[PDB]
Amino acid sequence: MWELTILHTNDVHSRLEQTSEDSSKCVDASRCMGGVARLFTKVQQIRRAEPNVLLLDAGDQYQGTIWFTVYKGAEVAHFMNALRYDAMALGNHEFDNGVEGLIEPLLKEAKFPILSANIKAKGPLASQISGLYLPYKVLPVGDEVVGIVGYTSKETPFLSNPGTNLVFEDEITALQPEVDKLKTLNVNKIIALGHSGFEMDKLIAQKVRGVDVVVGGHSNTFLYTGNPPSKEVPAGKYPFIVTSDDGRKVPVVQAYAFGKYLGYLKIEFDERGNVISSHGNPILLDSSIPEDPSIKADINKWRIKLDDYSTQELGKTIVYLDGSSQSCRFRECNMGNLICDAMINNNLHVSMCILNGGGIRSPIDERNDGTITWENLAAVLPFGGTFDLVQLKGSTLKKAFEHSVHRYGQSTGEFLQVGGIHVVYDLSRKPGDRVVKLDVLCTKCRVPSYDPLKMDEVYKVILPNFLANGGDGFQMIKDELLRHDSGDQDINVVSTYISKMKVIYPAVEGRIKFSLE
Amino acid sequence: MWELTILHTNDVHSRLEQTSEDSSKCVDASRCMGGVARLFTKVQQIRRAEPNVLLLDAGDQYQGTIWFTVYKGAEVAHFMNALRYDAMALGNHEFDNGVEGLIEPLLKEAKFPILSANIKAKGPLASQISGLYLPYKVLPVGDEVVGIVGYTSKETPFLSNPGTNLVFEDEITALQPEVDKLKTLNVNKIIALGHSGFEMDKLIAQKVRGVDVVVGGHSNTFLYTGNPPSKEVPAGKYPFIVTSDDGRKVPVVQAYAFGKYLGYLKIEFDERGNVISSHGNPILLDSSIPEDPSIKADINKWRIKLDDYSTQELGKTIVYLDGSSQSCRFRECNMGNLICDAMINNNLHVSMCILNGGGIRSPIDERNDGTITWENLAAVLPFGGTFDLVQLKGSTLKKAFEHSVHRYGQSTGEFLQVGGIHVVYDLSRKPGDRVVKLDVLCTKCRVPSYDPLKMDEVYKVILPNFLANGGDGFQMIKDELLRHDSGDQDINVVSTYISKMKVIYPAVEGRIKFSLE
Ligand SMILES: Nc1nc(N)c2ncn([C@@H]3O[C@H](COP(=O)(O)CP(=O)(O)O)[C@@H](O)[C@H]3O)c2n1
Ligand SMILES: Nc1nc(N)c2ncn([C@@H]3O[C@H](COP(=O)(O)CP(=O)(O)O)[C@@H](O)[C@H]3O)c2n1
Ligand SMILES: [Zn+2]
Ligand SMILES: [Zn+2]
Ligand SMILES: [Zn+2]
Ligand SMILES: [Zn+2]
Repeated sequence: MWELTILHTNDVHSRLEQTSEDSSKCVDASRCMGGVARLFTKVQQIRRAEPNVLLLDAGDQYQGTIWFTVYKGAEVAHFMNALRYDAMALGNHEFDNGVEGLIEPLLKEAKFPILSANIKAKGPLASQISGLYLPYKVLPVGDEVVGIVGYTSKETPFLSNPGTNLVFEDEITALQPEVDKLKTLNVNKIIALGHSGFEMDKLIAQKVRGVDVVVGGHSNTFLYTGNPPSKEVPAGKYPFIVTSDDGRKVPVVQAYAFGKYLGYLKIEFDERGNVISSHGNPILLDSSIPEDPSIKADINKWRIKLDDYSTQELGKTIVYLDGSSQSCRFRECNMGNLICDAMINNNLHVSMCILNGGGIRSPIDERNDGTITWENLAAVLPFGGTFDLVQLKGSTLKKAFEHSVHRYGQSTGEFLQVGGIHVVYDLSRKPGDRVVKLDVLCTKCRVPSYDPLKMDEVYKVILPNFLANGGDGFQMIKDELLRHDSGDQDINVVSTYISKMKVIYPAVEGRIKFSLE
Repeated sequence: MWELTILHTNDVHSRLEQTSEDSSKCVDASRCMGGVARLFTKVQQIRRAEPNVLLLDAGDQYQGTIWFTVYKGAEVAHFMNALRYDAMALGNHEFDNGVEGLIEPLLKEAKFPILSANIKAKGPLASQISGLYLPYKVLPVGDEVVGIVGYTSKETPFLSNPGTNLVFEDEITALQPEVDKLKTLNVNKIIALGHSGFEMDKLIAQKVRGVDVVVGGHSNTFLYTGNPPSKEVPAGKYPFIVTSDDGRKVPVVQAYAFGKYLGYLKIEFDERGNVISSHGNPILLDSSIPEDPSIKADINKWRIKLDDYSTQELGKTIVYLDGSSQSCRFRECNMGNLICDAMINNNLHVSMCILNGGGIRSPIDERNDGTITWENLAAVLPFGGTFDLVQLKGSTLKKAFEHSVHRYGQSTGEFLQVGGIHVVYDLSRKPGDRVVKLDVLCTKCRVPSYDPLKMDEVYKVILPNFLANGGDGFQMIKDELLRHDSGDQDINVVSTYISKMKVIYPAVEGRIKFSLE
């Protein structure tokens, strides 16, 4: 009777300009995808056709490319406003530059509500931040109203830098009272829009009474009903139907990441706000959808300040630097090896390296005459961390390599890329006993060679400060390390190594392997 | 009744200054060995004690260090004359700089006979070279005379550059008539002094009638009776006794190489020149034997011209660069990998490398604050060849890798050191079927990885010109190659790569492996 068209995106990660098929920098414009200008054309095409439409963003617009390194969120605000988003949920990467880095660039400049019900501000901050983000928003859609209630990952204090003032409550505990409040105001059509991952989105649908639809992000999930249009493999059907505890069929959606797909769900409601049915599929923002001229011309104006990073050629590559999550979080990926070889070459003392696959966040292409610029490296290592030195026991590395594949097969970034280590896993074995072989490049030896790792011996390892501090559940490294020394800036390490090598050709050479039985 | 003390050396290879235990450049003088000054002290110590003494050299004084690169044989002559050698046999490395490079520096300036019965000069050369080298020499030792008859490897035309004018006959065919001639002149005490290897030395003793003793070289053989004094493992007892076809016990000797040992054999003869018995052992020229002051002061005068190569620091190494024959001809050695990584880095197109272990002729030490100079690299790659590019079929590389271990276990230089290749051998299998696995770094692929070698596919390989031309029995490469392009000078390739890397740490990382069963 009353149809609503929800449009949505998540984990856009500063991909304001059209990208390549792999979400890295665009070279061949004839086959490029995504970008805010192309997203605007589909959005308007839909707005003309459908009278009741909501554009919503389910978190992580911050951090990803040189755009955010330079504009620090002012670009997210300006272009999201230009596209006319109806609402947005806070994701963990909105806190990467502290609470000040979220407040000044985005919250003050955004012309649309920013939502998160489970973030409670306490102490001195509570007074300034009040009203700049809300737990919900009752938005008028035509003759009707739709309630939108936000949620952010409760893991944000560990994953980002939100500070001691913000308290991140359980998603389901904080959402139910805001939903019950919306229902008491006869707001019967209600959407849960947040950033906690597909598993938490599925629990929110199941447990939170009243929630009619769940838009979400954080897990880069791709759902699709039928034959998909690109290389992304669907995790389930679009929408993913969750039968609630109160027998209600609740649809759950996600639109992959990098602004490559525009999520699209048509929900058909009745008079009492019940969902009769729904259907849709994420729309591939490919070359067939033209970029809007007004937006593309405005992107080109903002691009001028970023071209000082695009000018300097750091080196050259005669191979595809596979810095994708589908390789780096599952197998040995040549980007992981390159970064580990630059890490080891930087300090040289130390021969071993361990790098989390989730820290490698973009590939680099070889087809632009193989050139590598600061802009390419700014997408691979956008966090600006440091490659620190740590002294570790053999049992601590064994425990780390066991953590590296404890929940293998979920696209989790804890999978380790290595240098100076030869590891062999057996996924048939139980979690905590999957490392069958682990040889390491000896230090106390005249001719280095790969000998078995000994539990009672001490080894020096160069790794990101994220891992040294316990990130990605690597609590054993933080607790059991014997020494920790702060290293150089991650981009400056790989940038120096590339200029030293001039031409690079990293390969997948058997540092990580998997056994049959 | 009449005792003769034969003293001898072989494969000295321009080690005029004292060396390290591994025969590379001397750093810690307190534990150094060999050198012409130290060799002179033992030689004179013996000459005082024994009245009937012969110092003889069984070939390969040419090529090995910066001394020969600069002085081109003038140093061999001057210092061999200073030590007062009684005779010398021509080895294949005496022909490395052509016949002119043997004539002018050495043959004309030597004050002792130079011998080789199996080299016959023909055409225009025969007239100039006549008399500058002899097939034999009847030397007066006290009241007696000893005949010395020479022999050079019949493989010299392939191993060196003696030119089309010199003909190299079979050792045994050319020696018998010169021995029979010496016997007709009642020369009953006769020594075979040559350069063909321990196997040919053993056949010369067995087959050539009349030869009482066989001094030799070419195989770097170490013989020793009892507990040896250093890291060299004896191939047999000193002397190695050969029972001849005519029931005569013939002793066979060799004194390792690099002037590290002074070979010493006491032969007790009767009145008719028959060998009653013999005994001895190679003397380790270690720190306990002092270097003669007069000679050391004369070495220091000649060293002044060589110090322009010792000044420039090319790079630095934090690992022992194992460029020894005991590793590089038997297993994967880190010097082989370094050279193959410099070869691949030079041309970069091409990802694979094959380098013969015999072409790596000296290690480099890490204890001199890790510094690497042109003098260090001049000992590893003294031949000044070129690393050429070749297009090869998969079956041609399979045949090459099968040749690499066809006669494994004889310290032959045909063993291949590789880059961009992962090879696994099974020495239990028969010669020609010992390669069980052979993966290669793919070229026609976006992300290089190690995939099985395919017989019908074509691969590009960077290898020394020695191997491209069929050297070390690699006839299949010369015959079956599809393309061959001349590359850069070998020293200039590794010298450039070291300066690019600054600090290097090559390792033994599983490019070559051996299976159990
Ligand atoms: N090196 C390093 N430094 C950090 N500060 C950092 N923060 C997050 N990551 C990685 O990001 C991965 C998750 O990425 P994702 O699944 O695409 C979700 P989200 O990060 O976009 O919210 C984690 O598993 C970490 O490996 C870090 N990696
Ligand atoms: N690269 C390259 N270029 C060449 N021109 C050359 N000539 C000889 N060799 C190597 O030297 C090895 C033999 O060395 P050896 O046993 O110590 C006897 P000898 O060479 O001193 O007479 C061979 O097996 C070859 O690999 C070459 N290697
Ligand atoms: Zn994200
Ligand atoms: Zn996230
Ligand atoms: Zn030799
Ligand atoms: Zn020789």
